[PDB]
Amino acid sequence: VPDYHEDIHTYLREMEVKCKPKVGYMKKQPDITNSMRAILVDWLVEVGEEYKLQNETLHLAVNYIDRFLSSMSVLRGKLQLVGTAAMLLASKFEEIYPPEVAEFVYITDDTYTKKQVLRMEHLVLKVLTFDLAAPTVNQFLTQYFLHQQPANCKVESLAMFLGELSLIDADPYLKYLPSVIAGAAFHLALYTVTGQSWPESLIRKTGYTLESLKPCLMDLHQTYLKAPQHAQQSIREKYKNSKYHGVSLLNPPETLNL
Amino acid sequence: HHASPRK
Amino acid sequence: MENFQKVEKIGEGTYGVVYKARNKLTGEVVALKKIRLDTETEGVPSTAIREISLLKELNHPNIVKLLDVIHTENKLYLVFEFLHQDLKKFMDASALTGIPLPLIKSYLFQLLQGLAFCHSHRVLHRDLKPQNLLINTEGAIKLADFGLARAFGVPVRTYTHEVVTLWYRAPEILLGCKYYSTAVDIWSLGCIFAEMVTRRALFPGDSEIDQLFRIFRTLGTPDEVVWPGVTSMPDYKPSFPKWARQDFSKVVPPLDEDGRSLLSQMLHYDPNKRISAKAALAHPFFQDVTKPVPHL
Ligand SMILES: [Mg+2]
Repeated sequence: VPDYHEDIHTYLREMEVKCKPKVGYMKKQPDITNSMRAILVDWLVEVGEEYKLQNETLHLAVNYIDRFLSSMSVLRGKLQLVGTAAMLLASKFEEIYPPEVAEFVYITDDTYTKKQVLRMEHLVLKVLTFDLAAPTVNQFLTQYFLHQQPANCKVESLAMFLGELSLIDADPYLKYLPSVIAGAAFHLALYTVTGQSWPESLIRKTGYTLESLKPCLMDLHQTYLKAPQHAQQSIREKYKNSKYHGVSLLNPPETLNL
Repeated sequence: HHASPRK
Repeated sequence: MENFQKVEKIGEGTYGVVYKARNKLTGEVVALKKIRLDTETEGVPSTAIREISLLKELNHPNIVKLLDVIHTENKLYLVFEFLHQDLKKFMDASALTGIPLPLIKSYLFQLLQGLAFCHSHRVLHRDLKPQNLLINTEGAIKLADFGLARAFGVPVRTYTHEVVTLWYRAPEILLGCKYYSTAVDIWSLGCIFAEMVTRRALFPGDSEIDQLFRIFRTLGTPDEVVWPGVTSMPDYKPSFPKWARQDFSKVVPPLDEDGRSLLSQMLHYDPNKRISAKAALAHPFFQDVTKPVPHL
């Protein structure tokens, strides 16, 4: 059923910009850092494994958090509350059966109260002016997947892995937009497992070429290389499971020849 | 007259 | 809220009532939907969360307009543009008259206009039906009630099953498939389309299996040729009576050759072959459409 795909794509290429956080917002943040953020993204990942939430849910959350800190000053004792308030939402947005609020208080181990979570819900909704349907790296990959020749489930997983690694590192990944990171991942995966590259078809679909993906393709690879030594690891532990064809165990290529 | 499925 | 003045309750759905209201400052007449919170529950209803946002990105002449959202501490009022009445009430007043072919044609075209928009913005309505569509005294119709909608992706994942009001639910849902998509909204439009034509619900079933039997008896029990896969669907029973498709002139007498063709194409069994709003908007049926004003 490829009748709307392109209108969709386009609207998402347009929306992504309107839902993109401001790059160096952390710079203006007095108390929190990229590091605390990483600690927060990495745990949200754990959160969604415990409750089996779709990856879309995690992505929608990170996006919510960023945009929000983008314009709000938050102390470290609360960042978690922001974080948790976003996972609720994202859930009520994308899941069939979103975890109930009481469950969310429990995973914070009572750090915040139910009422404290609900209020933050209201607040996040105010700051985001309910603009909740954001395009994510996942909506892009999933479309790029249609151009495989043929479909290789190893690549799919490994791409998801890559695009998921970028969720943890504000710096540098706030620089790129969802569609570009997804290309970066989609290409990396492909090369690593089958050795093919950003196909001619996708070049026509998005306008992006391997050369345009270099800058992000240079950070991504590096992020891959250093995956095992990174502070946060929930995502690797995650991509060990068989549901993901252990792609996190595969050895990345040494060079991209770009 | 059936209503709308609910959640 | 200081500025709105409640007039008469227009409807009343799930999380609350619905008033026709006027703004004391600017005179604008609006529609206010009071979604309850209670709080100490789950905060904002995930259904209100979708309606608002998905509607934040659906600005179109054929889609009801969300004016504002007043997210107080006790309730949540969605403020809407105010239209005259829904297609159900209007269809009732035409209980004897029958809606004139041109007016109808105008109607469907618009609906399809709005429908393809949504689809082009990755949103499934999932609850198309006459009482959920509003017309104005000017010959315009508009989609409404996004309460049950969801943003979709590509390609799609399994979504919520309990979806669409019974009479207007597609066969892929009735038979329990793993995946459904845009085509479900068309099946609905198709039924609505037929309904404008005879002022009685095309397939008014009183149950999942009766709905299914009603469809079968009119379109002929689906087999592997017409819809490759049916006999492997979860709720498909090989014991289904096998009826033979009926002549569209006996189903839709008034429709001419074109309107016939479109309709049939809107109710194809195989969702992958069902006409799309974009392709619909272009059927020869609409080559001469105009914009008639409704009788009121
Ligand atoms: Mg309704």
